[PDB]
Amino acid sequence: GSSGSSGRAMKCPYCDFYFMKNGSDLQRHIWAHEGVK
Ligand SMILES: [Zn+2]
Repeated sequence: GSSGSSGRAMKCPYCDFYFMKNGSDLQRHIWAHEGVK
């Protein structure tokens, strides 16, 4: 890790997908993992 630590986004609980720190826009991606419309 030579570079400088910066930008620590959140990691999806289902898959290894990163999204905005905290936002209701992510949850959507979650419900999708299950089978929501
Ligand atoms: Zn995911």
